[PDB]
Amino acid sequence: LKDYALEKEKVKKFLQEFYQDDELGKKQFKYGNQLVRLAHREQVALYVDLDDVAEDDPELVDSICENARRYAKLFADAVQELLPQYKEREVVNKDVLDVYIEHRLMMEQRSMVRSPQNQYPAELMRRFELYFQGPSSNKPRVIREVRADSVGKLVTVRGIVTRVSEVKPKMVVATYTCDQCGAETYQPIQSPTFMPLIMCPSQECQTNRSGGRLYLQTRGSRFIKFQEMKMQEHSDQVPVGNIPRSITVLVEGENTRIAQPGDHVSVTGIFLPILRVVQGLLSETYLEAHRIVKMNLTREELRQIAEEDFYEKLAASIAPEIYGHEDVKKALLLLLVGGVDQSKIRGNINICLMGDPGVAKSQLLSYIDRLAPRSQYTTGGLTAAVLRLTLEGGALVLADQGVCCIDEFDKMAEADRTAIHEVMEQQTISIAKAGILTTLNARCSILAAANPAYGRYNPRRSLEQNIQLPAALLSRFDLLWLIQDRPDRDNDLRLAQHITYVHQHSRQPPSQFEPLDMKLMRRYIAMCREKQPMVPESLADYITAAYVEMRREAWASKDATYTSARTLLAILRLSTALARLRMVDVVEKEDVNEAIRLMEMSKDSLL
Amino acid sequence: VIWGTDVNVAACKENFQRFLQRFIDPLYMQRLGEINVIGEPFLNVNCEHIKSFDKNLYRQLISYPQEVIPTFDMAVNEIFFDRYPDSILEHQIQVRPFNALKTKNMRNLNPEDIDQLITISGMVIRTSQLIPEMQEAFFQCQVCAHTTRVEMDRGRIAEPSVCGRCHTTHSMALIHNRSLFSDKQMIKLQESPEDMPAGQTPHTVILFAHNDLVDKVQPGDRVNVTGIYRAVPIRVNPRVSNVKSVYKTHIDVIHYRKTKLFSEKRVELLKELSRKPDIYERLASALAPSIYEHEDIKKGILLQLFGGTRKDFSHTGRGKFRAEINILLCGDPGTSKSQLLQYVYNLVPRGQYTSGKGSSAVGLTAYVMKDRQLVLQTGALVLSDNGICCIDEFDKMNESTRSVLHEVMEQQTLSIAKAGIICQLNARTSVLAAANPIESQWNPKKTTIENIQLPHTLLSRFDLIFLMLDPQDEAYDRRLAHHLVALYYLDMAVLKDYIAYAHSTIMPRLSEEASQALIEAYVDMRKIGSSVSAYPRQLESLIRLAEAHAKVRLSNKVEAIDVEEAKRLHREALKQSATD
Ligand SMILES: Nc1ncnc2c1ncn2[C@@H]1O[C@H](COP(=O)(O)OP(=O)(O)OP(=O)(O)O)[C@@H](O)[C@H]1O
Ligand SMILES: Nc1ncnc2c1ncn2[C@@H]1O[C@H](COP(=O)(O)OP(=O)(O)OP(=O)(O)O)[C@@H](O)[C@H]1O
Ligand SMILES: [Mg+2]
Ligand SMILES: [Mg+2]
Ligand SMILES: [Zn+2]
Ligand SMILES: [Zn+2]
Repeated sequence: LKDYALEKEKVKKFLQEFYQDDELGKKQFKYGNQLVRLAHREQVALYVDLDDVAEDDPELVDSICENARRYAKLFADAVQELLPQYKEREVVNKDVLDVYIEHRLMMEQRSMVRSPQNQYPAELMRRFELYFQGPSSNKPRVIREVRADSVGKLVTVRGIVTRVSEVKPKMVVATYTCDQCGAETYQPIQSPTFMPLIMCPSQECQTNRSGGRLYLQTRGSRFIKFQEMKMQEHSDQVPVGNIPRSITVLVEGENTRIAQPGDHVSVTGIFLPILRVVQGLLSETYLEAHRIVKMNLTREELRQIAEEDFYEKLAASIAPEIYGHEDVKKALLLLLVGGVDQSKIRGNINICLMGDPGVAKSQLLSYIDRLAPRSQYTTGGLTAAVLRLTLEGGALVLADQGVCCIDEFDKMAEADRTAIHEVMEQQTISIAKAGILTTLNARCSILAAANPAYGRYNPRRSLEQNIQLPAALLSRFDLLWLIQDRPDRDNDLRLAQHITYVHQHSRQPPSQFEPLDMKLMRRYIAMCREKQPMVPESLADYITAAYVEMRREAWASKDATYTSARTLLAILRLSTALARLRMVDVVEKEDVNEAIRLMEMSKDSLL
Repeated sequence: VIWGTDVNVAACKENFQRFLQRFIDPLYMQRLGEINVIGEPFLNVNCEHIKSFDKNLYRQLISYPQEVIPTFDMAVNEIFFDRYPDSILEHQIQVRPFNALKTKNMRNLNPEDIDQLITISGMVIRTSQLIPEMQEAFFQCQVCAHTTRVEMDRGRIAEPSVCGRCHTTHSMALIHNRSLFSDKQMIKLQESPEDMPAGQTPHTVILFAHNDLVDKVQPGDRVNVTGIYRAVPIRVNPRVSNVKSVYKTHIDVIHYRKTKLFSEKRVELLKELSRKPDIYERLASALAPSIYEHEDIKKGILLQLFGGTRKDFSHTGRGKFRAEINILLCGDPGTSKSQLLQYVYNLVPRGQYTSGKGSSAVGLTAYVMKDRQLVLQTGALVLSDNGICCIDEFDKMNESTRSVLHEVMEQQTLSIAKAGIICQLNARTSVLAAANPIESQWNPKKTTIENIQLPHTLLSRFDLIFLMLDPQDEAYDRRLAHHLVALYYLDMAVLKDYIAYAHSTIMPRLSEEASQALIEAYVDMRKIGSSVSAYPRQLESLIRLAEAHAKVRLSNKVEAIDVEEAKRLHREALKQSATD
């Protein structure tokens, strides 16, 4: 419907005659300089921002979106035509492909009407790569929304990398040398596999019918770095009653080695099919990546934040249907807001809940997984793996600054135990399948749930006696809460009343403060994450006093209560988390006291 | 010139000959004469010499190795027929360049390097038996036994499918023994961990040694391998000719190098700081700043980092001497043991961290596993042959691993019975073990052996047992709290460089004063034990520690101050594990 020659003219005009004032308002041809650098082999990839094109031609941007491969090729051809003009220095012939190209051009110019086949492929006159950056107007598209209707259109999606393969050389233009004519044969490759040529199509051999047999040569051919990755829907966009979906992404060129498993990234690229037949051909789809970027209220709202009970209110909102466990809910909220990591300090607050069956632990974990922006749920895989040859992040990796809720912790494999120990020690996961120790950044808070072995917990038996977990591993956790289902007629009656009300109204009994909607909770959590409160030196004295007091009490206690520097670190983390909740950049006596109270209550829960 | 290059056979050969003849550090002619008598027809050349002599020739060599090396071979053969024109050799001289382009960032490798000579440093992980690959297949007819040959059929062998004397149907079968083969050995080599900046995923490469240079690198050897980068297609199915669009890549080795520092400024700086009288104490303080109030343990681990001087007892017939220092930090949970182990592992080069549990991701042992080739896989101990093996949770270990540890600490080597052959992998590692007492806390009045439950022999092998506990002292708790809070609200680089310089250059030697002091100290220890008495192993530990301390001071000779420091440190460790 349009003349692509005119489109080539328009893109050449745009590249030649586009200028945006740089630092200090310096009128500079943003793409002219890049063209110069490419002409000197000083650059390899040329990213094009579609906003710049929209600056003077929205129609061109719309056409590019409607059909992306065509305009990518058009831009590449335009740059190829322009490069000689902008060349100004005969840079040293880098690599062997530059000298090979120079020799080919000299031979061709050493020649008139010629057959279309008997000419160099455009892709061989290359080593400048082109890519597009999606326009600001086009919003990011959820992976589930990318359907067959958008195939062939440039789209920007956001997700979490679940696996990335090692960089490998992919052939773009196979080169062959004949046995008789001494000419050269070329074969552009688009498919994932190809049939190597056998008999040369050279005019000389054809006329002489010598049947010269081609031999593939790697030096002549042209390769490109290539990586296959899978990007998964980020948990925010996933529907409540569904699971994340995955999209394969084929990264090539400079874009390679720009993403890692667990990275929350945004990819702008072309959605195209790959044919690796009911009423038409059926093909699998992928996303040809172009740009990869690793991503990181009302007045009454502020008034509510200013309320002293605000924090308590938020605690009441943590799974309101779960009657009781108020302090446990508070600890969960502290985990959700996390530490500060002032510099660096491990900001994750690991919590473990050991208890008899049927005390809402799993429900609590599920609620946390629903409320935490980045969440993972597991039961015991958790750690990364090497599938066969690609890294595949486990749930722990997928957390990556989120929260990993591990139910049925007591039934975890010993290797998994060691893995989580490493996660809590360095926030990294070391995995080796072929004798290669690969370290992945897994910095995520851990919320574990466990049940005593051989039935309900026995108070007369010490910890690790009713449970089969290493004592040290438990000591790693900042907070360890023991939930006991002690039959108390009053409390049991209260719980029964609550459950009956739920069954008779599908809602929890009315409380002093109505629970807040999950979205609002998340918003407040993020607002808290904004702050990084400090610890004034004055408070140090009191904190140290408290620590020495509690350690003395533990020594007085006949049974060791796991007191150590870990405890002091946890106290500090909790205090700074409460400071975050207060939206105050300086911790306060109040916060320290509250943290101490929570710690004491945990240790008492072990009573 | 050969197509698509800048190479002339005659001019390139003449330039290489000029480089051989006209050069200044002539060494090439010297080693040519050496090869004359030796008969070893392999002229190793450092490419950096060509770079200095002729950068253009170096670039040409790197860009087109496969096409240029034969010219160098021809030039060297002509020279060898000029100098020593008369001589006998089964095959004429060959040249194997090396140390040319240290693109050792194996993780950062590009397709631009295809078919270009490159040198990379790394530790070989696995190997395989030499593979005989056909080069001239021999065929005989089942009917008439018509003999025929097919030479270099581009890897695969072209089956005639038809005879040539009876001209029957396809009946000519290959005769393996009558054929001709060449040696090709496959090696799997891992990137050197030290060179990797991030090391999130250590990189691995495949090497092929052809017709020579086979079995010249044993598993676990850290070497610089220089060879031609290669990319080859992989067929989707062997029956079909289709090939993957993504090539698998490997290296065809050309040369193996088994393996100054910084500049004059760094040596001057380390010497200057060595002149400080309290350089020992200052270095101890700099080590692991996070830790607090621990001095004897820090000094011991520092001396272990420096270690004793290497000594050759082959002539004496006494066998190898354990110059490395093995330290066992025994303490209750929460004494910062694992922090010290990680810090030491995060500081010393080529260090290894492992857990006593068999669940450790690395594992403190080597064993054979199927690829399905039953090839060996090395352990942490063998991996850190000259580094430091930080073992955590050393208390919990199986008896087999205890025996392996005893063997390695005794003989500095690990014996593995693969198939039927027993191989002794040399492992002169420095063992830094950490043990936590059984039960929640450490029960006093019980010997370390009772409270750790490890063999008496194995712990007697250790040259220092440091006992660290969390005292029930309010003042200590207050001080620790102040230290931690202060941490809440000398760079390791200079220490690492100093240690590297000490290891590379200095080698302490005993002195008459030091000898007499050692003898007096040992006899005094004996007398004290007259009333766990003294043992000669204690004397070995004292001499090793004295050598290490001298190395710290850079004295190059053991001095009475070193003897005094070693004796005091040993007595402190004794006190730590002492009881009475
Ligand atoms: N304190 C509680 N308040 C309200 N409901 C509770 C409470 N404890 C248990 N329940 C109810 O118990 C029902 C069934 O037990 P639940 O799912 O809580 O087990 P669980 O503690 O996760 O057990 P386990 O870890 O052994 O599988 C849940 O529907 C939950 O509503
Ligand atoms: N004397 C000390 N000086 C400084 N920090 C200390 C001291 N004792 C303990 N700590 C701190 O206490 C914490 C101990 O953590 P770590 O895991 O290293 O202990 P560990 O004693 O090696 O444990 P385990 O034997 O259970 O593995 C760290 O914060 C460490 O810094
Ligand atoms: Mg449950
Ligand atoms: Mg430890
Ligand atoms: Zn031909
Ligand atoms: Zn025959």
